[PDB]
Amino acid sequence: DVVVLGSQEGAMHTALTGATEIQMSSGNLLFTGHLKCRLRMDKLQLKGM
Amino acid sequence: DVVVLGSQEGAMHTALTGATEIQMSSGNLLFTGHLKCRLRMDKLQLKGM
Amino acid sequence: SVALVPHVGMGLETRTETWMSSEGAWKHAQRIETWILRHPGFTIMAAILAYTIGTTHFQRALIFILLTAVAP
Amino acid sequence: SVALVPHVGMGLETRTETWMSSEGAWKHAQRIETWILRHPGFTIMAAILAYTIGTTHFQRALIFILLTAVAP
Repeated sequence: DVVVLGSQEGAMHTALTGATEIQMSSGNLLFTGHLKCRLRMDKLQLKGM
Repeated sequence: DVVVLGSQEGAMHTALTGATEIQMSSGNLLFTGHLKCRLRMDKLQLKGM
Repeated sequence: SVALVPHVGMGLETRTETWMSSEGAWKHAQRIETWILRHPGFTIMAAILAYTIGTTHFQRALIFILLTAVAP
Repeated sequence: SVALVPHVGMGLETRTETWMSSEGAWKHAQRIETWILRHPGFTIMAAILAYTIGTTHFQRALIFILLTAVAP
């Protein structure tokens, strides 16, 4: 005989440890990671000089 | 924030790897096990002598 | 979680086929081989540490197979 | 099942917290601890077989903790 094997929703919420959650509801909005920025400041005034 | 974990049903089906399945949809009918039975056959003739 | 401690070596054995034999009878031996062939450098470096720690070849192979077994 | 291979050593870890940091960092040690407190005699036998192999103390302790950590 054959049987189905349940729901692995809570089984895979166990499997997703160590994996950073992002927010995919309306737009694929991540809130993790970084980026490198070169910052050129030749054209900054001082606002008080 | 607080989130629930989800359905633990399929993870429970992984947990039961090594559990002998019985049925209790009607009764509690096991179909596993054994019993030591001393068979004492004194008054057992042949039906045909 | 609940899908670990899988109720395996707890007596209670009979002639009847259990809930998962031939499905759970080889799940560790498949996920270990999949893990090795997708993470080889820990197996090479575990062979280096096992060859280092251990005088005779039996405990070198023993420390190798145990260090390979403990990793997920 | 799929509740194994728990996505632990994969790189990718940023400053942000993961899905179960502080609830998955110690579940392995708690599971092994309650396993030993439910199954002592394999740890006694693991001490005996760990002692007879390993002609120095370090690999006796090493084979002991590995033989403990392999069995669930």
